[PDB]
Amino acid sequence: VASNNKLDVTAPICKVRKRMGRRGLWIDRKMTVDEPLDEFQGMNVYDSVDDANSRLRSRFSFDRDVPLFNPVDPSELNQISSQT
Amino acid sequence: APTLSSLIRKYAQDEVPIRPDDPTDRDLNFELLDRNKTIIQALPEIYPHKIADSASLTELYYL
Amino acid sequence: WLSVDIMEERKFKAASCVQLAQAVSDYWTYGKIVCIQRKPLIFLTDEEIKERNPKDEIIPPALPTYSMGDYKRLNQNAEPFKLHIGLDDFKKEDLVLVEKLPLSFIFDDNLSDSKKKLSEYEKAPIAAISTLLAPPEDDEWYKIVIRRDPASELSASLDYQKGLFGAS
Amino acid sequence: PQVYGADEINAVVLDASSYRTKIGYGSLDCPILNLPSYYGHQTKDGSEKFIFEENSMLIPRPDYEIKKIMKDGIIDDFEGAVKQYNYMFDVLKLKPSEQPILVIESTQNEYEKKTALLKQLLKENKFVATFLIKNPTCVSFAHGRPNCLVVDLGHDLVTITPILDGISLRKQVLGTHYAGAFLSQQLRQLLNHKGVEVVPVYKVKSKVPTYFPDEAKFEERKYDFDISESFENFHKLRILREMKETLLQALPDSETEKLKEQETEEDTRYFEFPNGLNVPFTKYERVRLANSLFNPSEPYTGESGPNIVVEGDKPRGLTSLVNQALNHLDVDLKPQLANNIILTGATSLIPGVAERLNQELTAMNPGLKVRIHSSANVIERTCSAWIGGSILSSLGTFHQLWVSENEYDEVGAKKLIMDRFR
Amino acid sequence: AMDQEQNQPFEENATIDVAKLL
Amino acid sequence: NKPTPWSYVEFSNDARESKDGLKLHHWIKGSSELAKNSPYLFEKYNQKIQIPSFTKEEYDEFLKDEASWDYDETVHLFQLCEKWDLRWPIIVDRYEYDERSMEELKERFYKVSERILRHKYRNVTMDDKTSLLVQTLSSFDKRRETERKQYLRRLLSRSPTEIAEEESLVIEARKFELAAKKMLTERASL
Amino acid sequence: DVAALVIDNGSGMCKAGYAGDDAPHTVFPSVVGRPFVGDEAQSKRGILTLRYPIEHGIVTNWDDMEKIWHHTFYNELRLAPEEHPVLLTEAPMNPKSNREKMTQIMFETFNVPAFYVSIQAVLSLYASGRTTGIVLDSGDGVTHVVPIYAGFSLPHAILRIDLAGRDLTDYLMKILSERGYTFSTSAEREIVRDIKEKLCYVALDFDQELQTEKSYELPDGQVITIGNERFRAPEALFHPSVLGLEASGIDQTTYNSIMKCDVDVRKELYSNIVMSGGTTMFPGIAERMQKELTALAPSSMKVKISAPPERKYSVWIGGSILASLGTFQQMWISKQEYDESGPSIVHLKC
Ligand SMILES: Nc1ncnc2c1ncn2[C@@H]1O[C@H](COP(=O)(O)OP(=O)(O)OP(=O)(O)O)[C@@H](O)[C@H]1O
Ligand SMILES: Nc1ncnc2c1ncn2[C@@H]1O[C@H](COP(=O)(O)OP(=O)(O)OP(=O)(O)O)[C@@H](O)[C@H]1O
Ligand SMILES: [Mg+2]
Ligand SMILES: [Mg+2]
Repeated sequence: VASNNKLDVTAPICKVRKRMGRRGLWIDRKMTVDEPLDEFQGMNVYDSVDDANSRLRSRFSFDRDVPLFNPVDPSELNQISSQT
Repeated sequence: APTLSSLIRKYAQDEVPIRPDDPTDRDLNFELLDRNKTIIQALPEIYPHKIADSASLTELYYL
Repeated sequence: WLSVDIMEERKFKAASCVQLAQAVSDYWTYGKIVCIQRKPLIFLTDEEIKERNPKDEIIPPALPTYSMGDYKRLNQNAEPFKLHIGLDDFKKEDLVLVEKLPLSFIFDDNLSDSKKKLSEYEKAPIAAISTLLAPPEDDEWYKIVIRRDPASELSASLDYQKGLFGAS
Repeated sequence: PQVYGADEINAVVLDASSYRTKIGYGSLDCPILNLPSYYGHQTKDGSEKFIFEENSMLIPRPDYEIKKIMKDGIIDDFEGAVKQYNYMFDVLKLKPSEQPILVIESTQNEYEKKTALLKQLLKENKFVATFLIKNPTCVSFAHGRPNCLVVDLGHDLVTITPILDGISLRKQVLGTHYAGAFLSQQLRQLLNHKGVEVVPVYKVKSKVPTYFPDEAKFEERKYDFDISESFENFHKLRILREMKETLLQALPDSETEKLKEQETEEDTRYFEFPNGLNVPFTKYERVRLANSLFNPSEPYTGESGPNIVVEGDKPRGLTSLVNQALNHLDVDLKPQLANNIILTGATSLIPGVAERLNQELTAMNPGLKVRIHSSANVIERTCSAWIGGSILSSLGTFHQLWVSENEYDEVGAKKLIMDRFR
Repeated sequence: AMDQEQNQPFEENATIDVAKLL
Repeated sequence: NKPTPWSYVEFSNDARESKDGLKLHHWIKGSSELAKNSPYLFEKYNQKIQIPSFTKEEYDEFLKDEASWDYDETVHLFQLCEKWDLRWPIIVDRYEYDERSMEELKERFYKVSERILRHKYRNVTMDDKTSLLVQTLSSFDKRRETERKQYLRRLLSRSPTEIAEEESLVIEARKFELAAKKMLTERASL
Repeated sequence: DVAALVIDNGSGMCKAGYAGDDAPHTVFPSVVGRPFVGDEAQSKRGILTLRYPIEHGIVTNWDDMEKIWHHTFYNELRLAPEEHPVLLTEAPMNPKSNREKMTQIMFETFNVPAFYVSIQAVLSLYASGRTTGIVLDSGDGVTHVVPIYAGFSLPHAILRIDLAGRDLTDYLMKILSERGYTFSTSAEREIVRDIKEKLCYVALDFDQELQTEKSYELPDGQVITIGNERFRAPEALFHPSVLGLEASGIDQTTYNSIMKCDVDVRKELYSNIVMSGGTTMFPGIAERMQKELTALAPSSMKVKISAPPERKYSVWIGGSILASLGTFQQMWISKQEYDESGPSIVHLKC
């Protein structure tokens, strides 16, 4: 972990299973690297782009192919910042 | 030329984290080398492909 | 098994249907160019009625999990994905990878004794009372990684070509 | 070949949820019909006429009333419920005496209702096979996790039924009455305070947009007959449905901090009723309305949504309800249910409720990894129960549990069948 | 029973669809 | 080049108890001349967990063993354990005789009854192998577990600060772990 | 590659042709009379009684629909089924047993190498060149509304209407009878059908035109005069009260269906509304449908009806377009798949 010398194992190129299914064989996948996410008078609610983005961000935020960062660190439980 | 306050504010803005399963400029640089020198390994997602050497903290404390 | 099958089937069906819709849209814009080259029509005579991938063990993959709302934005690497691979060769390189991967979520372990798959939280004597003590999810997936052959790192004799002289 | 595949029997899967009933076939993926949990009634003529198709109810009729059936997840007005079931079977063109029927129902149900339902399904419709799987187990079947904590957020009842190894825990159910109906009544009384009068869709015949809060011009098409109050209420239910769909948004208890700022940003939205009155809604009102699910801070009695306790001093709210449900579980299996939380319910589509629910659960329950599982696809959230019913009916081994008409007669008493064969 | 219309506005009728597709 | 006709057929005996002829139609490949294929598949899995039972006569061997146990409670427990495939929380939840019965009390009573019956059943001909091995494990103890459950609850009830400190200690311990070799070499050189 | 055959089964008549063509080769009523097949059999009304193998989008009797495919295969198009893949159409919310039986019958009797079913309404939407939009499909027997999202018919949003061309034809029969001209003959009923084909047009508003004539000669030699039936009949489609049916009108059904869908799609769905079906090509339908929907629609969004001139065979045109596509060639149900997995394969890939 310290030495920056070259190692002989690369990052996971792809993730795949081999599952039989009623149609026939399948090879499921998730992305190895997470996407950057969110790549896309009083205003009426339908025309509100921000509200639609909020809907499409909350609806797709808990069953993603790759979970969020959500690190297991004691900073949150101590009510203080990770730096401090 | 950012001001002094701009620098002290930036370091408090956390840091973009690099996931363990992500190319980190420390890899095989893909199959640039010969195919005869490359081996394909299929591991379950549970187990780790790379492991770092370590010795039990009790051993370190005693030594 | 059937539940994973149903989820992946729904995702694959959505992907295939939206790909078909995009193909229709592309046809209606660039022109009959993407249409098939057509073949001659074999008309038969009245006498004849008087007597009277796309092929080979196909292995269709499945889409990643974003379902419907996010997917018309077409999160793609650079091109439409491969939703049908029936040639089955896999350039002859990935064929062994495909055929020798364990099938996942198998109902019957090929009649090998009886056996019983337990909950992963039941294997662990620890009760996983802490966040760090979480045992593996066990989603039955295989990661693929390429490695440098250990034999390649081994020392080998020098190989070269002699010039006019220098041999022996 | 190894029998990885499941065998499908063409068995119809029926549901009787609080707001909508979703019939469908065995091995398919989506329900064929989903009628709302209401049945019409007209008695203008000497005879009696029933209107059950969803579209045909919405039109005005001279003497017409709409009566609810699914009160709180338990079957009520069984005489009309069987008529609705028979009509729904007829529309689907189902063939009786050759198709098993799987019937889903809530965790809590009267024994007499189960007996009547099974007797009618086995002796009147002449169905060969039947079964009664509990709804939370069926939802767990839909999401594929056999060890999970189902947390429903439906229209009438919020139900949290722990499930161990694929079967529900009957005594561990926590039923709170603060649900979509609470939001409906609260937003109705907010509209009442602001003086806005919501008009039905059928009344509007010619209208023009008017963004001013004052009254707007809307030509009214007046019929000769008189319209019942229940008809108007059912029509207004739709408008509240889109208005809850669009306006609501929840934030993690930071409403008091940006209470002052929200008026400054002027981020208000407009909801255009069929009348045309584009009522402005300040972001504070929407945020409080959404958060009311998690803490019933409204002291106006909620318009017949009174104080309630588990299995129904202060209403607890969703997050503390989930915490209480987790606490009562034995420590042997508590992490297993904590790490697998399945959150169904159409009201989950409100943005931010699940995220802040996860935040509150992980903050108030330290050291226990709480990961909340939901569904990206809308059809999976809306009709998870029918998905589970379909997959259970398609399962091969499950077929040794069907309750037969001859078996029902030989056993006779429904008590023996219900306890063992469910 | 007659053919009303056609509309193959080939933005690219080049025979290489990726002439504009790419 | 024509496909094997698939045909819809009646099917039967998924080995349901009761011997009723529920016929549930399923689609099958080829003519079912092999109809009356009594091994309808899925009967292979009609496996039932076996638990030796006790009657009124055998309660004499069980007579010696706020408990207030009796014949009715024991037979109710055994019927519950036979119906539900020994899942302790579901057994205690579906239990309805009286509410004072706690998880470990049920577990201990079931284990001691099982071991006593089995020993009384290996008395004439000595038991070995698998059965002796189960007898061995069933030398349990109810006190240890309540201690285990109480300990687990106490750990789960700790304050956020203490558990955050524990997590930080584990993280720092692993961080110091990952660089043991370099530290050891430097210490040796020094 | 080969040429993919396309056959469309409508209630009024069957449509069949060839992939890539802009018009079907043959159009026959698909009526079966058991004592022949086709309109020639329909002519001999005496010994054999006419009957509809397909009715309300559901096959009443397969033993005549087999003759229907035999007639449309060997006597009208006259190709080789044993080598040519066949595409067929089917009404939505079709019971699964019918689809299983249809797939089994085709793959067994006809030995079709590749057979793929699809919703006729989404095929119609594949015409007019837009991926999304409500399809207000209305055949001779059944009216459908299918909010389509990238071709995937949103399963919860389909609504079914019993208002049909035959019902309004019977209403025309009744109003001609009350006018004083009774037409008992079925041929006379078809004459009335043609009469409402030509002169009937959709009124902008029922009451304004009501307070405000045309005559066509019957083929036998007598002229018939009708004054209010020109506009009364199209409004009967909007208001089924005169028909006596409890079903709602077209506008109310469309509004309910569009509101049942998701909110984020409704914006595009309103703008990309598509209409089809031979029943709804009545002149003046577009402006009335537009004005009523806009009256019931939110003011922020824009309503745009897109009535096409090719309504009568738009479903067949879309089906041929889809079949001619190269990417669609992978979707076909191959013979070996049907042999391996049985008829239940249709619900998995179609
Ligand atoms: N996007 C949405 N967000 C929030 N509420 C919605 C949304 N769409 C519809 N609703 C309303 O929220 C309620 C959710 O009812 P839902 O269909 O989930 O209940 P159900 O099927 O009767 O089952 P149960 O009440 O037993 O969970 C209904 O009143 C529905 O009209
Ligand atoms: N020129 C026309 N003028 C008026 N009505 C017409 C005209 N042409 C066709 N129709 C109506 O449309 C019907 C023709 O059938 P249509 O094409 O609408 O449905 P289909 O596709 O055959 O059937 P379905 O979709 O119900 O299976 C006629 O019976 C008539 O009601
Ligand atoms: Mg409900
Ligand atoms: Mg039609």
